[PDB]
Amino acid sequence: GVVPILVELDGDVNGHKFSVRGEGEGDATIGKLTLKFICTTGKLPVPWPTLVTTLVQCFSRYPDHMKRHDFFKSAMPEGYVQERTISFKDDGKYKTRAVVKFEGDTLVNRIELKGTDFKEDGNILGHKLEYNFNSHNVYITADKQKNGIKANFTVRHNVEDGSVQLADHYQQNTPIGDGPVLLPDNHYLSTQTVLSKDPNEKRDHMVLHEYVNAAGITLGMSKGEELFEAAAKASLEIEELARFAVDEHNKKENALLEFVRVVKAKEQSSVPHWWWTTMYYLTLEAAKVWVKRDPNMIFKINFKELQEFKPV
Repeated sequence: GVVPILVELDGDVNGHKFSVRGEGEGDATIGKLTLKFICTTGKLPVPWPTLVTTLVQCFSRYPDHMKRHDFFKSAMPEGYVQERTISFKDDGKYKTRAVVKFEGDTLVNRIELKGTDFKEDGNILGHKLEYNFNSHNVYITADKQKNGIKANFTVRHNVEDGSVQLADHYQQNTPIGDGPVLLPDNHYLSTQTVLSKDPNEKRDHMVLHEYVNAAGITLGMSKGEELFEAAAKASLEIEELARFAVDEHNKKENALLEFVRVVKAKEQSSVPHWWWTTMYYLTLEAAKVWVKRDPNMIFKINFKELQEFKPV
């Protein structure tokens, strides 16, 4: 299923501040991500490829015989904290801390990044890295002591003079909630990424497609999957309930509109869950919706009703 993604990063590399916003979606069933990033401070002072790993491994595809070992999904929806030290060889270091968690039906990744000891005319600050990406194996191991995992891999950045700039990654993931989380046996994530450009986009940006697959545990020996499939079914449902709200302010108070996209969603009320009754709050591309629900199948809607519709 398709689950929307929001990324937000604030970075400081050798005094150069910057911020990045990213929007897109992921499908954990196939392990596919499509993300477009915008540098919201104008000119990005570092090569876009250096931020790829920092800018949601919960969308990795774990085969059925490995769902036992998917820590990332098990820590949802409370989320986890992802900290990394990216040591660029013969150059500076990145230190990152991220909060990956759900907000409504949206998976959010908010990062702070600080870079130090970078050479002003190196591969990074000198902008000598090619706009491409390689495939790597993210070697994951359990960290029972901190109820999480550590990860280790080395990213290869192709530079224009033919050489290769190495970036050693030291990763730590710690859950935010206190409930149980799956602690995996040693395995790795197979990652492939391609970086491209939106020809219609004027801002400094990066378009990103990547496929992630878990492997390393041979066939011979889920809460997380059901949550992501539900968040996708939820997102698919906010679309209808927004596509329904448009269709019902046409015939209600004479107009003619069709919706462009869905933007921002909020369930509300102290109304219990066993009421099978919820009040959504939408904000649309030109509305409150009350919904009754078959308890036998949660995402089947027996009755819907528009109650307001005023695009601000």
